[PDB]
Amino acid sequence: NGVYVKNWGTGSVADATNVFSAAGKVVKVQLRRQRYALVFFENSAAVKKAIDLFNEKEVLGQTVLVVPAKASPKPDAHENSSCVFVSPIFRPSTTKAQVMELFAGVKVQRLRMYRQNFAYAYLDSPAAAKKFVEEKNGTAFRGHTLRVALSARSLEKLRARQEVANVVIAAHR
Amino acid sequence: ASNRRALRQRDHSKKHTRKVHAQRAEVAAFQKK
RNA sequence: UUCUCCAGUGAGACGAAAACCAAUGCCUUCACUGGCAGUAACACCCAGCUUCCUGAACGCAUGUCAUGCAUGCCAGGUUUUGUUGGUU
Repeated sequence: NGVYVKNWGTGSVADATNVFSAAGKVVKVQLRRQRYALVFFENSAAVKKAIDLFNEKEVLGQTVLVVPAKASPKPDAHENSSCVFVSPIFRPSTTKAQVMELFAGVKVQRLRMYRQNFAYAYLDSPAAAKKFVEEKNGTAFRGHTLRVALSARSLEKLRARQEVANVVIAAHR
Repeated sequence: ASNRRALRQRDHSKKHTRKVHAQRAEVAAFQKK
């Protein structure tokens, strides 16, 4: 609703800062919960305004992530099911067998979109060091720079959605 | 552009939370029926 | 009458319901394999330049190559068939 702010410090005078902050544009405080401030600090949730709250504040003394949820940092960024995306690749300049096994691999291996590029490697390796080696500023496949990084997608998730999808298709009719 | 995505998201979230679901209920009846 | 690729509506660099056909998407398999669950557009480098009944946190879900720090929390009170072109 408004802004769940997490970081300083540890170690904080979170409460003191919050009390001072009241005043517009800001109103409603309290120091909570896991980490370390929520202030509302309306209205789009997370929030649009919160970008400012980075350097504004500290003083004191670091600072800042904000979120609205989920908000462990682990699921969305760190891991997750060790999905990768490989970019650039191109549909009529590759075959489904070509890029597949050259990147481990995979399975499951579905190129998008056309656009073009951004092709899920639904991977196994797991994905930790694979990113570091195929991003690289190289190695050039098939002539482009080749940038490979993380997702933040999948695995079994998509599979479950296929199962409910499958029974819905057979049922309709 | 951010305002135009916000309305894309919105207008098609309400197609999910209505038009998809209520239809799914019907079709999910026929399996047991 | 430029060279780099994979099978010609080819690309890359450089100088209000529904279905028949082709393309193309998405899902699924391994394979254009089977098929409409999903849903602004895009051939990278800029992924948006109150009656009546059902029911009750700052985190759950949608979404995460995201400054998506973005939406979502009430059922009653000639279009469709995924999409465009062709056909019925």
